[PDB]
Amino acid sequence: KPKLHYFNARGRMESTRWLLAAAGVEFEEKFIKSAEDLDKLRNDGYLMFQQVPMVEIDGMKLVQTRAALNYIASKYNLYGKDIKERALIDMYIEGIADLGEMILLLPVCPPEEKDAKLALIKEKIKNRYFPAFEKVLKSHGQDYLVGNKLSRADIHLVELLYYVEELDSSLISSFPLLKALKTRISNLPTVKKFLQPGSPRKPPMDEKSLEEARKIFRF
Amino acid sequence: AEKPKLHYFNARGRMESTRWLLAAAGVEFEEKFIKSAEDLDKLRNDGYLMFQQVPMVEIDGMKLVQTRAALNYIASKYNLYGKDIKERALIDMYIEGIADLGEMILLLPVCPPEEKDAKLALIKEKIKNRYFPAFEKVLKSHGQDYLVGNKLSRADIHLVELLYYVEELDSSLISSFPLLKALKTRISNLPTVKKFLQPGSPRKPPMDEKSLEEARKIFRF
Ligand SMILES: CCCCCCSC[C@H](NC(=O)CC[C@H]([NH3+])C(=O)O)C(=O)NCC(=O)O
Ligand SMILES: CCCCCCSC[C@H](NC(=O)CC[C@H]([NH3+])C(=O)O)C(=O)NCC(=O)O
Repeated sequence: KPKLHYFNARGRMESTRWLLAAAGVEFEEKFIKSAEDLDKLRNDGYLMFQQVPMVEIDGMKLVQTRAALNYIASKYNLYGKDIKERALIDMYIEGIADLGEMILLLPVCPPEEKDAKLALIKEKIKNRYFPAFEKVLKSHGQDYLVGNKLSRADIHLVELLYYVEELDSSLISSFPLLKALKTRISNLPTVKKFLQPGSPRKPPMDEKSLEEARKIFRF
Repeated sequence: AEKPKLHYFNARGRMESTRWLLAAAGVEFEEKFIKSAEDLDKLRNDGYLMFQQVPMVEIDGMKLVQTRAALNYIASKYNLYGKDIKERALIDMYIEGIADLGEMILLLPVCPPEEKDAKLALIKEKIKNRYFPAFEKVLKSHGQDYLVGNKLSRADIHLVELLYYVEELDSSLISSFPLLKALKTRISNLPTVKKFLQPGSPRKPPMDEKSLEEARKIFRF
């Protein structure tokens, strides 16, 4: 089983949980609880840049979110059929990571900047990101973003649509193709299982979880 | 068919690593320099930019926005992305650390002036204690001239571009890392990289206040 090293929170590990579960791959997590837990990994030389996420997979200790995502994606045939398809995939999911990063760090945003940061995020969802991905689906009329077959791009976009719904459920309302994609992807047997109660899917970060973050990661 | 065409302002910014990679692969490219917010809006109105931003690289009939999307395509196309998926994973792990450090150094100029000195000091601490030792450890683990697969890869190129920027920041930082210095020298001596480092190539200067002001105006920040 791949083994995911992170704390018990979404943070930078959640896109990897979604991808493994989507690919039908059982994984184990080793939850970090304290700074001491983190220091153990560093001391044991598990972490190339002293940071998590780290995924143990196939005798590698893969730190850096994208390094394990790319490797999981190629291994399980979710990175398209050739390097041109991979280029479209990487362009789509990097815009996804961009929006994703804004939402991810919103909890950590200095309190006097939170209002403006939220407003910006909602503005970009509506005017920049959602229109870009609706354009894609409209262009080809197909069920999947790339190559008319399931890829990473679909899973990462659907994960983002959940986080967008938690922010403001109206934001997707003018984007019918994005809504239909969320439904279709959420009904694929693996994703459906991941979305059910009691899965390893993680909740939004609350105040307690955030305080655990500051103690583990020393910030 | 056609040369790749790089769409960016006339500065390092987020395009310089791609400039580095293409010239290392021995690939001739054209640049189209955005000079104004009006230039950028024409790209947008024209439909050239998926998320209304640059870098954009026109290659092999695609208009690739997102730095990593064109870099990954270029690395794979010219056999600078390892020989298999496990090599690509060591490569990606390495270059993402490079990218995290590169980002810190890139955005340095846009820091509030009362934050600048502590940020500079954090950056230099991370170089000495986090990043340089990690890459020195890699070279020493195998003793080979390249980071991955004993064959030139994009990881050597991105790392050595990054060595050049740390040298501009503080030339002593690298001084306790002999294998990194050796790498810089060997990679700089590859025919293609040597030509790129010579006067008059596409290689871009450090960004001055004048260029940052052009950035503020063009990208509206
Ligand atoms: C809601 C915020 C989520 C929790 C904190 C951020 S993730 C933990 C942090 N890890 C990273 O920043 C890794 C970044 C790296 N670019 C990646 O994508 O893996 C860390 O180990 N920090 C310890 C350190 O840098 O020393
Ligand atoms: C210290 C100053 C450094 C200047 C760097 C700005 S790069 C220009 C900026 N582009 C991006 O942020 C693209 C980010 C994307 N993640 C990528 O890697 O390509 C842009 O088009 N912005 C316009 C927009 O987002 O509307």
